[PDB]
Amino acid sequence: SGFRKMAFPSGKVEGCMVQVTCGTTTLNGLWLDDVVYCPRHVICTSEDMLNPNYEDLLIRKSNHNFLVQAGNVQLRVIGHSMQNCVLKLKVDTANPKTPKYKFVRIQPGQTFSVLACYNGSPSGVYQCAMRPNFTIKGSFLNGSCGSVGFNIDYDCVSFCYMHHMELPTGVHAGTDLEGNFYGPFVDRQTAQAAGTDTTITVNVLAWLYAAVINGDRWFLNRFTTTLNDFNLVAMKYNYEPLTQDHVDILGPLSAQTGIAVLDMCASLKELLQNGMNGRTILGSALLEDEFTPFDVVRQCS
Amino acid sequence: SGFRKMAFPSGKVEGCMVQVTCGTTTLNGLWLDDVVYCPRHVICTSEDMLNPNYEDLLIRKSNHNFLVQAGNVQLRVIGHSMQNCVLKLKVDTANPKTPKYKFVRIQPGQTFSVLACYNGSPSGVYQCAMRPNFTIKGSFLNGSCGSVGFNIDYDCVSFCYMHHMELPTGVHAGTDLEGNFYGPFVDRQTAQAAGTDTTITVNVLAWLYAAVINGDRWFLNRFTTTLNDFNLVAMKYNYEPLTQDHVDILGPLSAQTGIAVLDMCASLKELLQNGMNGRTILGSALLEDEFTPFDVVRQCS
Ligand SMILES: Cc1ccc(NC(=O)c2ccc(CN3CCNCC3)cc2)cc1Nc1nc(-c2cccnc2)cs1
Ligand SMILES: Cc1ccc(NC(=O)c2ccc(CN3CCNCC3)cc2)cc1Nc1nc(-c2cccnc2)cs1
Repeated sequence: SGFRKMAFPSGKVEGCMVQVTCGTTTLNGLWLDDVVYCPRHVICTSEDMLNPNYEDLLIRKSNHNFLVQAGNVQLRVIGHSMQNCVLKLKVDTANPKTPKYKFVRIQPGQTFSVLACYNGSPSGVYQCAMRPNFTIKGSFLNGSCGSVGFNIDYDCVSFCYMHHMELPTGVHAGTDLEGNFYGPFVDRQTAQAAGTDTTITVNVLAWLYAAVINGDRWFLNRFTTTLNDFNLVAMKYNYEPLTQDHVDILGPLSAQTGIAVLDMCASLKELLQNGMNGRTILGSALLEDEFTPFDVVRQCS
Repeated sequence: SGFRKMAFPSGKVEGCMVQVTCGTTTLNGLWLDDVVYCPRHVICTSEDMLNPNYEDLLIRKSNHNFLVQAGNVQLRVIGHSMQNCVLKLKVDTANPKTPKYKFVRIQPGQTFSVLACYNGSPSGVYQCAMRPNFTIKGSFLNGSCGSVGFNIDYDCVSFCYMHHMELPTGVHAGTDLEGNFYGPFVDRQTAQAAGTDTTITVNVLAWLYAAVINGDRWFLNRFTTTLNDFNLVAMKYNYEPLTQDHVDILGPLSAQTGIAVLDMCASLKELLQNGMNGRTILGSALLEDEFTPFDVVRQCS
């Protein structure tokens, strides 16, 4: 019983975190086999952030300009190349702790664990969702760039996020591990801002099922709605549309609790229209949308 | 910016988790140097849980009755002893991954990370507080016994919790790593139940400071209260009394924000008496009490 914001165990990623320094800029890199991945803005100078040309900046670098430190051992850089917004630093030593891994781009609405790192040293681990507007509501301070987000399936780490920047509202933007940004963001100084966000409906329903599995039932009712009628209400409250695929994905949770998806949707409609009347669900006074159906199944009975 | 339920990186603990099997019962153990620690109820049988005498049950065991598996390697048990409610299984191999460690009993109101494990395999990591009533609101399923809670200071793991049981309300009870229970709980079948709980006032204030550091200011006001007058309000809302030591511990956060502790207390009084009027603080619609002042400083600017 119980339900927590639960991250994947971070050890397999800890053994990959290194420190990358160029000039006076230090940030984190990810060391897999004989390659270190890090944000390309490590090669930026103070008089470069407006309109930097990264191709020029990298042409002017040599391998010896990159100082890479794995704990107490300096790694010798023997090649450097750019891939989109990340840098690939080839080193003369393959990481003996390289896990089985994949580079996998996630969808908005999906969740992942973040290993926050500073100076190549892991500091904390937490669970994040990719928002519909392609930002993440992370917890990051200066120096955290290069920290990664990941999921773990059996023994295999699927890296999905590398941290690059903080937007003016305090949310975070980054790339996949091929260097391609999530969302309409760039690694330079502009007026860029997070666009409008929405609530991830399928996740809210998943979390209401978690609540029922954990004995929170007060929001249940005898009503069922239609998918069309539910989605009219979702639009009004800035919720994403619910699709039949979503209904299908909630099938296992529906069967375990005996509550049809469209029955649970009638509960969500009432919560949206009436509020909670001073009650809580799984310890929250708001409808939580950063747990996927998979997250609920993995964690709950 | 941002503020998350952040756990310590779990790798140093992952390398200590093993599986302990006695008869048909499997649970988790903690392998440090040449000793494996696990809950003594692994030696219970179905016809024992009412009034078990653990001293008799252990006298009737041999080393070969304990099957200990570290990943894919079976460890040979060469000694067994009881210490309070844990078992110490001496094995013929010292764990090469033993971190620097301490066994440290925590106070109610303090926080720690939990590495939830099944069959000796780590499954997830989350952050917990020890409640004033000596329970924890964990996330645990059958098979999770022996999972541990810990903090990490520099390179040193301070183990503070081993999981033993789930109470009827779905909260969790366990021991320190010397086998001594937190709270008035026993490792046998009784009508035992969590006592009444309270809200951890100093942590709520710490979290209001986190909110101010992160730009949430709407709950601030021009008023200051006295410590005595605040505590009259705390009692009415089932909050713990605020002491001068608490005020002192909040000193750094008070200085960073420029908000006197007794000034922030006037905000908390108003939130308790009036509610939030549909607003949120750090993404929550309720006053969060599972972040210590240390947690806020560690995570925030
Ligand atoms: C997207 C991006 C582009 C370029 C840069 N780099 C710079 O602007 C930069 C780089 C170098 C310098 C020169 N030196 C200044 C003194 N320190 C050493 C470097 C000055 C400025 C940083 C970023 N990203 C950043 N992320 C953060 C950040 C803060 C908090 C949480 N998450 C990310 C701050 S700057
Ligand atoms: C405190 C305590 C005392 C004794 C026991 N053990 C038993 O009651 C027990 C032990 C052995 C057996 C016999 N066999 C039954 C079939 N499986 C193999 C064992 C039957 C019952 C367990 C516990 N603790 C438990 N924790 C949980 C639990 C569930 C969910 C989350 N966290 C803890 C379930 S039982």
